[PDB]
Amino acid sequence: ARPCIPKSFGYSSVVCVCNATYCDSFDPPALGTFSRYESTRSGRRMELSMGPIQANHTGTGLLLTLQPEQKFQKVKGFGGAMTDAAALNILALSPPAQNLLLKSYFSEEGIGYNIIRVPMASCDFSIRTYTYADTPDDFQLHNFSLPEEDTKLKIPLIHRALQLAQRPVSLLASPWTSPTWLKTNGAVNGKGSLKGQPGDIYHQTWARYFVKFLDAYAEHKLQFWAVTAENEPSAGLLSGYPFQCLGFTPEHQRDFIARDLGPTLANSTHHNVRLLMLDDQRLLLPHWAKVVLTDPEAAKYVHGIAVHWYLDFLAPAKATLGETHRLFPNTMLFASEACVGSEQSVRLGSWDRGMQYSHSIITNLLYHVVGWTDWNLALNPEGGPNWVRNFVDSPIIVDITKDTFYKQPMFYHLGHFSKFIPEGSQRVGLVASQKNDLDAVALMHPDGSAVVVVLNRSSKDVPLTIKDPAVGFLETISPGYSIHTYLWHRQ
Amino acid sequence: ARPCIPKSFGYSSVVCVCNATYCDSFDPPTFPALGTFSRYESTRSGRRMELSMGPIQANHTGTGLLLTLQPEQKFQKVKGFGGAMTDAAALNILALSPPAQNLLLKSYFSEEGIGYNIIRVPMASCDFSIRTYTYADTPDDFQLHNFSLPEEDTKLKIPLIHRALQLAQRPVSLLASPWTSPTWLKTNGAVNGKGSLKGQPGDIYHQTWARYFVKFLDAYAEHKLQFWAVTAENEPSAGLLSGYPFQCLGFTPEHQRDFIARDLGPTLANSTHHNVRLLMLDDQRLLLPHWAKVVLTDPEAAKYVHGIAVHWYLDFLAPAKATLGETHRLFPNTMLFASEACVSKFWEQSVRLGSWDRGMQYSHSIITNLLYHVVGWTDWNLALNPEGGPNWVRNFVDSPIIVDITKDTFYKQPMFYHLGHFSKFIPEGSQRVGLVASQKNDLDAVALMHPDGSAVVVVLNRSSKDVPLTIKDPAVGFLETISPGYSIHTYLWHRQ
Ligand SMILES: *[C@@H]1O[C@H](CO)[C@@H](O[C@@H]2O[C@H](CO)[C@@H](O)[C@H](O)[C@H]2NC(C)=O)[C@H](O)[C@H]1NC(C)=O
Ligand SMILES: *[C@@H]1O[C@H](CO)[C@@H](O[C@@H]2O[C@H](CO)[C@@H](O)[C@H](O)[C@H]2NC(C)=O)[C@H](O)[C@H]1NC(C)=O
Ligand SMILES: *[C@@H]1O[C@H](CO)[C@@H](O)[C@H](O)[C@H]1NC(C)=O
Repeated sequence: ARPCIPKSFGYSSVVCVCNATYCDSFDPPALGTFSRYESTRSGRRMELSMGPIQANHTGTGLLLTLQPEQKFQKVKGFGGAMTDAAALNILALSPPAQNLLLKSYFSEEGIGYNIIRVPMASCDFSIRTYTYADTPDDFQLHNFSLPEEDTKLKIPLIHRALQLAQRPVSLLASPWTSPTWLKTNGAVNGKGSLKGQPGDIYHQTWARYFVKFLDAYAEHKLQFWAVTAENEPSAGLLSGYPFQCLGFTPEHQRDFIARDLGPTLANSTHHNVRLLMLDDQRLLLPHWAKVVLTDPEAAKYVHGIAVHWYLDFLAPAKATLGETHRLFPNTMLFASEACVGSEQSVRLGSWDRGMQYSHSIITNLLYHVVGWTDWNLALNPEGGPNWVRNFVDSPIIVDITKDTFYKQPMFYHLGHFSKFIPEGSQRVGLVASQKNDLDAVALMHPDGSAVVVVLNRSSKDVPLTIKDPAVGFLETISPGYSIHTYLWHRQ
Repeated sequence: ARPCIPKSFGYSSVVCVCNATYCDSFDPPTFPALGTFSRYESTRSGRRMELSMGPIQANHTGTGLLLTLQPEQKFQKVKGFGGAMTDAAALNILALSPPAQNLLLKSYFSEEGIGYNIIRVPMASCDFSIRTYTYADTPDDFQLHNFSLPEEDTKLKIPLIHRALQLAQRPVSLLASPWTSPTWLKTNGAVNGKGSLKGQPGDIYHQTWARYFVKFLDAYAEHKLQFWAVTAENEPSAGLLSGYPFQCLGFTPEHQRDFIARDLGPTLANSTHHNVRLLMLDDQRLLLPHWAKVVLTDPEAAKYVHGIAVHWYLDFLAPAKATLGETHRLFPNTMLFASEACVSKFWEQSVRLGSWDRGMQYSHSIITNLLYHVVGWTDWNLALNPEGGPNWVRNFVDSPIIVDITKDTFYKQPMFYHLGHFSKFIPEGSQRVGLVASQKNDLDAVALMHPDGSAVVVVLNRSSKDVPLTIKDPAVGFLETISPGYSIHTYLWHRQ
């Protein structure tokens, strides 16, 4: 319906400028033809074109063959995090600009997000340290309450996101810190774990804190798909950890889930809510999964393993995600947090940072991961606000003085997956005819249709063909530093 | 022997204070009779290589962890231990008064210090420089008629290297690594950023770069300095990254393979410096074993590669077994060497004076290296100022010695003593041997045998709890000891 209005900030590519009255959007083929969406460094943003599916092919050029019978994981979804910082920045825009921001992420005319991660009280992307139960030694949680950050910022924006979304949206909840009076160190940050031992008053109180949070969100007519056991439990084992954390060893996590959180959640009105373990760097795999899941008192309560990554780094996937799947094939892997920046926090129009997102989503999908969740939905041009100045990049940058927001390349690299891979999509095989500089992945929608995403991280154009046995050959080019999503009918 | 004079700066342990007239030192070590051992102890509480002796007895009183020497299980031979004579380290050492300079160099290189026998020497400028020179900055000089050493070499590095070799009883091995070529050999025409050599292996750019290594070896030879080895390029992967902030030169594994086969190997072999070894990679271990597969499976490259150099910085991204272990399995006659064994959590300063944690990180990494076939370690900067400098970009790292120019003093960090628990007591030619733990335990430990057959065992306790310990030598008996919380021990004994 409306195209990108580009702006340069002097980096490798352009942002798309939106305001109170204008934002780029889509308005949404027949058997024998394919659809192709293209985004390029040079400035194209999800441009739609169609080609013919050709019955024959000849050449010594690169070929990718769909293996429609080699089935892997089914996709849960894509989304990002409604942090205090994200909600603050969105609600500082004028109401119509807010509506266009939420539409970009959550409407069929935008990129189809069906995941929202919600912090349980404060994190580094907050303007203060609070928990829901700051009255010291309140073991019965009689002073448990949602502050304005939930009731005036996060909850209303979540309601507006679900209203714009036609797809059902899944809410994921993760705590950073407990109340300080439940912690060995009496602080929201630093090295510190729950007081006492699993099964005791501290552990049972913390488990009930999860049920109170779910009760309070339900009073506001929101229901959760899943909670994590703790955000980055490894962090609160580190002396001087600068922001909100709660330390667990894998053994403590195991014992906490087995003795306290599993049973407490199971006996509650919120028993359908799933529990995810780890919620931390994938380098902790497979050891953390072995400790927790080889104990059936804990394993009967764990639905999945949540993984984090910092996209400037490259670590092996098979050794971590691969081995974990092999040991625990019925325990879904789910990517719950990723980001880039700290090099400058915000790099408006950075094409490299877009390639980091799509490269990471393809790696993840090739090694059994069912979903992929961005960090902050929106930040300011500084990459905040953040009470410890731990500034990072975000796919959407809000410029409050201009009532303007910028959609970065990261937004479009995300969208090339989230818009075209609905919940239920199943990854299928795709074999390269020769070594190549392309990342690619193929999935089939519930209805039967095909989606393939191709990223070229080289500067060279790569001619290639995609073979699907049931229809023929898709003849195409991958321009250097391009990302394409291909769609086609099969029956 | 003069003891440590301790000073606290508010961190977990103390530094040892040295100045123009006083530095802590040892007597020459002295092996007791069969039936007796020597133990050197350093603790977070403040002990700094304190010597005691005790019995190895035929009766086993201990009921806890037993570590059994297995001298017939033989692994790698050690090349040695050292650090880097960067521009920053030379400037820091030389801003002390001469007598203080001599005590700093003795700390590292004398038999009364910690017996370093390797120095890494940058080929012109790096981040630990106060400017961005190469040895051939005049462009279009393909025969390098204008190659020359600046002040940094002729006035700072070379005299300090001469003085280190004069202090050491041990023969010292020199290792050289370039960061960038002259910018007129580069695709990007800059010292940093995304930039490889112009053109392709075999061509005049690649021949000129290979000739630069010989010109460098020739120039140091004129100053009566010879090299054990050079690396093919410092962190070749850096130069493939957009915006890489300091001196680099990009090679893919394939370009490194072809540069070695066509240019660097043949040029070194056809020179008077043909005895100098060549190490490949000089980069993060997460790049193994792939980098080794690409280079070493081409016989025209492999004939010229003596070893694989690895850097510690991003060790947290890939485990030792999958990288060092797999590389040894696939290429068991190509030695592994740690060429840049350095540190800093984003929320901490570059320099923490008296950090026990940073010391434990060094000894923990040396033990893991030794258990995965590594033969040698070069630390980074030999000395830095209290800001972690000078560095023309950014101070991300600490150093075992911190120089306070304004007080003519220097500070020996915990790192210095954690290194020394190895470097002092494991001479060149020492061989790692078996050491079997009787049960699961929290200690890190390694056993080696000296050339003369005497035993050395290092035990690190990164836990807060004291651990009762017996060590068994089948030829001698039982050593009853304790590994105190936050301690490191080196044990030495004759076996006959
Ligand atoms: C919001 O952005 C839109 C699109 O860039 C602006 O609409 C443009 O207005 C300019 C005036 O300089 C015209 O040149 C264009 O013809 C308009 N384009 C479209 C598609 O309408 C709008 O002016 C911006 N709003 C504010 C308040 O600055
Ligand atoms: C270097 O430090 C040493 C030891 O810290 C100094 O020696 C001490 O000096 C005081 C006088 O201020 C004497 O009372 C002590 O007996 C000395 N200690 C020892 C162990 O000798 C030394 O003077 C300093 N050198 C310089 C040149 O300042
Ligand atoms: C805790 O709850 C009591 C009443 O149940 C209330 O009067 C008091 O103000 C509360 N404390 C805080 C800090 O809100």
